[PDB]
Amino acid sequence: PNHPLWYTLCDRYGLYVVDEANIETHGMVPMNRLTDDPRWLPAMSERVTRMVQRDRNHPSVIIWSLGNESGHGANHDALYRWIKSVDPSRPVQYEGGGADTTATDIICPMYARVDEDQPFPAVPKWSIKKWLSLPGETRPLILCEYAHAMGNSLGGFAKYWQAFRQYPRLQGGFVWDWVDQSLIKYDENGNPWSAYGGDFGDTPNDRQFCM
Amino acid sequence: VVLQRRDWENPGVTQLNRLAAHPPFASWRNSEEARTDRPSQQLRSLNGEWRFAWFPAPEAVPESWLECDLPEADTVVVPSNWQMHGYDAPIYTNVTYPITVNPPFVPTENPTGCYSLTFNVDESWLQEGQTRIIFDGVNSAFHLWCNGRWVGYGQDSRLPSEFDLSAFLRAGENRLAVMVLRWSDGSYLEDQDMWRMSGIFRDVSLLHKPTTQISDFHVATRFNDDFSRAVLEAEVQMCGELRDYLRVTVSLWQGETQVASGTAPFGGEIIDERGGYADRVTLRLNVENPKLWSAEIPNLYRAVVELHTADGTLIEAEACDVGFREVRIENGLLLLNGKPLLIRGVNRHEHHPLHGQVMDEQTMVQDILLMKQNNFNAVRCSHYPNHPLWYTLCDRYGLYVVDEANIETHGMVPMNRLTDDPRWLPAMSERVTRMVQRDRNHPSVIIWSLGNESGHGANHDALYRWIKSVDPSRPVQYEGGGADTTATDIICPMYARVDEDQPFPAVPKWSIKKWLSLPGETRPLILCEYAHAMGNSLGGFAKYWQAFRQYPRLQGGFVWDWVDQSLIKYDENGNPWSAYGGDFGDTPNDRQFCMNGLVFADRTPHPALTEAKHQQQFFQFRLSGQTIEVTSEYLFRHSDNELLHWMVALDGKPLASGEVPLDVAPQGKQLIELPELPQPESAGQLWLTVRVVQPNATAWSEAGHISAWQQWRLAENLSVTLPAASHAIPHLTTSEMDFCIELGNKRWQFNRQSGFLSQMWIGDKKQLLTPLRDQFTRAPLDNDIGVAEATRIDPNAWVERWKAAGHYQAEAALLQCTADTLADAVLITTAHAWQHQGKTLFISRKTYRIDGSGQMAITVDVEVASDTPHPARIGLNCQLAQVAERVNWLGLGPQENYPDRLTAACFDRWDLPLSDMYTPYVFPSENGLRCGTRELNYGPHQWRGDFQFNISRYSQQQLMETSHRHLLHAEEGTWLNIDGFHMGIGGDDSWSPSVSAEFQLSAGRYHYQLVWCQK
Amino acid sequence: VVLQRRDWENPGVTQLNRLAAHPPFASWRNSEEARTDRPSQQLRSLNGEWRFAWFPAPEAVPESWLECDLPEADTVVVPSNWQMHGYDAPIYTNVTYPITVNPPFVPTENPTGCYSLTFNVDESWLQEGQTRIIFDGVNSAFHLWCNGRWVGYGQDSRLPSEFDLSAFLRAGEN
Ligand SMILES: O=C1O[C@H](CO)[C@H](O)[C@H](O)[C@H]1O
Ligand SMILES: [Mg+2]
Ligand SMILES: [Mg+2]
Ligand SMILES: [Mg+2]
Ligand SMILES: [Mg+2]
Ligand code: NA
Ligand code: NA
Ligand code: NA
Ligand code: NA
Ligand code: NA
Ligand code: NA
Repeated sequence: PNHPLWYTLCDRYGLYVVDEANIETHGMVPMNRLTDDPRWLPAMSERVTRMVQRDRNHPSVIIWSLGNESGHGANHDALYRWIKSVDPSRPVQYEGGGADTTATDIICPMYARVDEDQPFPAVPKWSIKKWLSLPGETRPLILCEYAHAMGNSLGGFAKYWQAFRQYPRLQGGFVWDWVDQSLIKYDENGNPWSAYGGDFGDTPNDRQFCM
Repeated sequence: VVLQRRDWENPGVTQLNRLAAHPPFASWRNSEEARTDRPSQQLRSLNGEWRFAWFPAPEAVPESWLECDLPEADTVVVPSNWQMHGYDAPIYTNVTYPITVNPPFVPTENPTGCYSLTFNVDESWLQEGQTRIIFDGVNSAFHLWCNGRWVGYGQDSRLPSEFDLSAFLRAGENRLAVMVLRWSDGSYLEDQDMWRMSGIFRDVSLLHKPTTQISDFHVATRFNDDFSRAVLEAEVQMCGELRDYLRVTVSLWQGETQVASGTAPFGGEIIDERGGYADRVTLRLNVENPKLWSAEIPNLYRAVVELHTADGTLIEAEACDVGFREVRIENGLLLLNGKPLLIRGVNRHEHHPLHGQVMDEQTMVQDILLMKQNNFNAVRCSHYPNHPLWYTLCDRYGLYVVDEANIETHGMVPMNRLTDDPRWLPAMSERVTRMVQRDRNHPSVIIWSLGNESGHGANHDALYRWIKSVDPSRPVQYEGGGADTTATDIICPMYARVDEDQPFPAVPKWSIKKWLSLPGETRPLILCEYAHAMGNSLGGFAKYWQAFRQYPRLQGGFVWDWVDQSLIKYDENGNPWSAYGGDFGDTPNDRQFCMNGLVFADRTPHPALTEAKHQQQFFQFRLSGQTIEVTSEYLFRHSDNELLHWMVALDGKPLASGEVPLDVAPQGKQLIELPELPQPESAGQLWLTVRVVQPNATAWSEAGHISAWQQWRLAENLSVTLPAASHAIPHLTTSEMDFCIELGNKRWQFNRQSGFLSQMWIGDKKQLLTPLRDQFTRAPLDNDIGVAEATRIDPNAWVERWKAAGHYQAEAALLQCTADTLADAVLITTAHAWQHQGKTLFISRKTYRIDGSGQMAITVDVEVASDTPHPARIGLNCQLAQVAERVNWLGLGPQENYPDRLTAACFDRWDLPLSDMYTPYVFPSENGLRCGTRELNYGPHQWRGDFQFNISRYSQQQLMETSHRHLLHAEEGTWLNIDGFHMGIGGDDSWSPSVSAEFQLSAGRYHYQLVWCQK
Repeated sequence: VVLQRRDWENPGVTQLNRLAAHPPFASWRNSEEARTDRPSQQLRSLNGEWRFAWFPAPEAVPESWLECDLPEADTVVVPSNWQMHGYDAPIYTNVTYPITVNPPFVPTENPTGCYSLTFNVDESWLQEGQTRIIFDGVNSAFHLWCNGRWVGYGQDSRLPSEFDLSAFLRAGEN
């Protein structure tokens, strides 16, 4: 959840908002180790419930999200259902555990390609055009993340938009991401420079992947 | 720290340092011992003699108790509820919380139970591995100290709390200190309609496990379409150091025969982008033609889970019983192994009249046997997870179980105040999740329940979904918020009636037949509670069963309930008596509303049990001519322990009998042709009685067990022959005060002031202590009283309406009293009016005809004002001077039966001791009635007609004036109530009018006739 | 008690004495100001200069700090991240946790920021009603004291934690 003013500004300027719970357990092995554990259901619940209690009157918020990169656990299903019961006015999405689980109203993959399948075991990223028409699938598809804008990037961005326009159920996506997470440091002369991972003696680190 | 944090007034803290929940463990170190389910040396019972001190609050607990035994402490047996040892009072309240409703706070005065044990721990237990303590049941919260050092905290009175003691214990003597709080924030989730007690009331144990251990295992069975093939899937989780040489073997056993086995190293399949569970393994075993588990045939296998090294050294083994069965809902029907269930259920609390809420195997087995013997196949754990042994017994004996979370918030306003609150989601979640974690491997558990009477909140929906995700093998039900919410797979109302709607705002109780077909509704309907068996009850039970059999999607229900929650107290002479709410000085309380059982607290049956047994029979009968058609309602078993016996009797006199083997497939039919019947020249009604008898003993029944019965009327021969012509004629004498009639040594006296038969003589012995008078009232049944809370009086209740109309105070006014002499008899004609405040309620017109054979023919015609509430009965009563040993009748029996509860009763000649004609309901009321009676014999007296009767040492007046059965005193002689007509007893619930219209005495004009003579 | 319970190494304790969550409040006492979304006198910002001291672990925090300003403390702007003031290093890691994966435990060396502020309250607030404090964002957990008395505890770095200060406030400087 963002600084409260963000939602006010989005209400007044006009932007659609996906409001997302502060739950990411990416470093766990496997990713759902905590989210499938009932001992962690109380801690997770508060991150979801208190967001909804805070932000439910904002028109700019059109979709709730259960968090990010926390696999798919039973706690996700429980909290999906909580939100659906408390606030029928907004769909609930969540990408974890393969982007199309029982914890999401929207097929919401990250970096699924337009035509090319990525058949990873357990959590495949199908071509977005293929994904829609998988046996029994009826849901809209909106990428929670796509077109990774790291440095000299956005190659093939036009491919997504052509597909988005041609396929009714391909309803767009969210670019990753808006702003370089660089920090300012100063050299011997006091002149500013842009710093990334590792530049503060921080180790282990992931270098420029923050930008 | 403990006192400062007040963890018992914080629903955010339900535990501190508590270990994860899991299925029952024993840490066997020998594979064979796991296979055979023999006691494990690694699982130590700490049950027995503990030290105990009571305190008014945790603030009153002395510090020295943490390190040293208190001299003022006593030595008591554990497990126990401290109320049962007399330390304070057990409280009976239904809805209203026993504490002020101020969540999450509890009273400053909070009864505290200080438990301690000094005990030895062996050397070997601390050299290696993990030693944990397990508290199966502590009511309602507790802190734990080991050797003076604080260990942890626990809540939820009905699930085990476990703590690691490895770093706390020492070789030699150790001391545990357990501070048990009666009230906690947990109490807000424990508002069940039952005795409010506290203490360490379930087992305490030590369990030693290796550091490298089996920490969890789940067993699933899936099938093909015709159940001829199965896969057993066993997920195994470990704790400790993962090593490449580690292996798990899961073996499956049918007795001594290994049917399947699989071995694998640790490492599950990839589940997401980060990989899989390195600390888990899933074994899949193929099983051909598995023996399937049901309540009908509880086939069990044994699964053994071995943690071992590659080279073959056993580290440890865990094990469970496995029942191969599938539970699913399909096309609106609850299916078991592909077949639609008919739930013959009962709700059962954990209650013992001496030990309170402490359970034992003997009581558990007694209950199961009595249940199965009375045609029950299912139990609901009202309203909490049970003692772990209960599930083992239900697995092995064969009962379908609804396992229910320990969540009830009935006293909240509104009911969902806590359950719709996300602050209470954590505490609720633990009560659901930890139950599923514990009980998921039991085949007997077929349905999960989210609790009871907590309204419908978003927390229910969240937890409904959690269970569906974690365990797809079992439907989830929950009744709160109108019985058909989004948090339930089954329409599961409580006390919804068969035909009658009860359209309460927001939470209506529709007719069950109507409920199924509401626009858009597709789910099965099984009542979580029905036919409230409080005192003289179960009227209309047959109506439910007729509906269940007719409607595919009406799949039965659970009766409320199994056993009266009465407690033993002792009088001045040390004699035990049955007590209820308020008898312990507990106030406020809800009196007798804790006694709703089909059986008494000591497991003696109430009469209603036989009605249940009859209606729940597994064989159905039809008669056409001389053909009996037997239909089996079993889904799986053939009738391979069943013989059908038949008998034809003429007014109780045996004329022909026989026996035929039953060979009926499940759901099949068998036709039995009756042989040529002799034609009785004597007058009277021929009756056919059939019974299904089990010739062979079983685990649950004796040889000769009767499981089903039915009766039909056959040919009747009406009497057209004249009675032997008399020549003696009775002699009438008229005085100012009396009409006197004499014949031989017999005298009849009619009081001319009252217009009643005031006395009869046989020789010099008077026959009456009170005159023969009309009676239109009964000592109110619990159903007539119609209260569920002691504070709430319902003006609509039958007793309130009868009282307000003046029924109990109505005075007989003489309208007519005349005497006439006939050619062979004397005729007395009488008329009376019963009035209240100038309103004529009833008019009774009678003739008494006394003929030369000494028979007194009584003809009664009654008018009942159409605007007065319908009377409880229309009959006569008198106090006979005689006490006699036996009561002999030709009518429905042998047990107590009422108009809306007489299907179990059979027409025959019955002979019982007098005391059996009284039913000792703990709260006294009208009782012991027998209907459809044509002849009654008692001492020198015989009554003939078509009537209902009761006979006993207790007057209706004494019964209505006495609150407890032990306070009843036998009156002089014998009170006889003989009714032409008696109102139904009802019982669809016990807190509103529940007698169906067809059983109300509403006709306005009634006719009955009796003959009184000397035998 | 605070150091003994280790609430920051227990997922069963995510808060102590925290008020219920709710939509944005301002408690306007004038309907027209509520309509036009004008500043409310009942909603006060405590943003600005606070006193701050950095410690390597919570065990290193002196008891004296509960009632007395540490002579070694600096004046800093709040809101802020203390890495941006240079007290310790910000860490950029993608997937791998910045701490050893050992739930629910965290490193013994756990950087601790000790913030304080002395402030006065309108006399009318001391007379009636309920004064609460609102922390819109504290990363990642915190205990709170008011006038040397423990108030409560909160977790989740991205939602407001709110506590009732009514029974803690005094006349003059708090
Ligand atoms: O509604 C109910 O009926 C019963 C009445 O005795 C008892 O209170 C049960 O616990 C409750 O579920
Ligand atoms: Mg608590
Ligand atoms: Mg209740
Ligand atoms: Mg019958
Ligand atoms: Mg914590
Ligand atoms: Na589109
Ligand atoms: Na990145
Ligand atoms: Na049915
Ligand atoms: Na009851
Ligand atoms: Na047979
Ligand atoms: Na009575």
